Amino acid sequence: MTMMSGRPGRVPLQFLPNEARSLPPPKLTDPRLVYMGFLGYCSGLIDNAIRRRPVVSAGLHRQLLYVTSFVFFGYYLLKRQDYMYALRDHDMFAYVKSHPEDFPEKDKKTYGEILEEFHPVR
Amino acid sequence: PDSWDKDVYPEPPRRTPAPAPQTSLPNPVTYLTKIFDLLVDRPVTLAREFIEQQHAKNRYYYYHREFRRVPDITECEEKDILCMFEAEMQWRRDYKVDQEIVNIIQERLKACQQREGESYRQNCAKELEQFTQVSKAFQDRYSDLGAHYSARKCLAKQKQRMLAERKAAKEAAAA
Ligand SMILES: CCCCCCCCCCCCCCCCC[C@@H](O)O[C@H](CO[C@H](O)CCCCCCCCCCCCCCC)COP(=O)(O)OCC[N+](C)(C)C
Repeated sequence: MTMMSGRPGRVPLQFLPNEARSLPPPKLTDPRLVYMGFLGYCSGLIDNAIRRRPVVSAGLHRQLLYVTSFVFFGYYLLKRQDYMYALRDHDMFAYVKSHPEDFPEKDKKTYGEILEEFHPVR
Repeated sequence: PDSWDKDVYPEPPRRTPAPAPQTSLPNPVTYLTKIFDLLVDRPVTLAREFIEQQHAKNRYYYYHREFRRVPDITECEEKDILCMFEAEMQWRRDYKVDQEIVNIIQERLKACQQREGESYRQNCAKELEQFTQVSKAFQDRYSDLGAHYSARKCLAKQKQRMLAERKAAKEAAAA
């Protein structure tokens, strides 16, 4: 089953709806962005290794392009992921609000009144 | 010495008999004691007093930490994690303090047994009696909790014990 595939008002191939602009963008020092850059650096190192070039210093322009492309894609990927989780939270809260009889607020007893069984260890 | 409280670590008044020699032979223990005092104890006291003069020139203090009383596990709601956390920390501190209380009573018992000599079975009745009560209370409080103990399990154990006591008291009243 597709949980949000057909959410009302969804544009077919948008990848980034306008409402997503209401969310704080990921910081450029995001640890996930740094991991994307690390993935790009590893791709560049492996590129040098397969081509039989000096692994660490063969092509700095090519390694830079690897890092830059990975970071550039990761930024928008993170934006979409954060927006999608925000949508999930928004819908879940709205549905709980609109169905009070399904999520009844329960007055909670204290541990002085609850009777828990005791199982001795011996 | 003023290091420790004499009310929590008591001892009898230390009756020591006066030396009453009967023979005219010299006492080797007295000669050896004089030699020990003149050759061993005096340099030790001199060094100690030098160390104490050096200490008195620098004086600083450390403070025993005081902890506030917080609500216990009985007042906490079922899923209120913060009150449960504070109650559990306070319960753990109280458990440690109770362990050290039992330790103090056990030290009293051991010291009495050593001090009284061959009459310990009679002259240590008070210490044995105090240890029996403290041991019974500690066993009632923390026995059988096992690894992974907590304030919740202690509360459940106490509630089970009070239910047993209430049933036993209701049984007696019907006679
Ligand atoms: C091994 C990791 C996977 C690698 C994947 C390939 C990497 C290259 C990325 C591909 C580029 C194209 C994607 C972005 C271009 C525009 C996207 C847009 O046009 O399409 C949108 C769709 O966007 C894409 O779905 C998002 C693509 C992002 C893919 C990355 C997710 C990987 C999973 C996490 C693993 C970690 C990967 C990290 C990379 C290093 C439209 O959404 P919608 O038409 O309504 O959904 C169609 C399917 N439905 C209806 C059935 C739901």
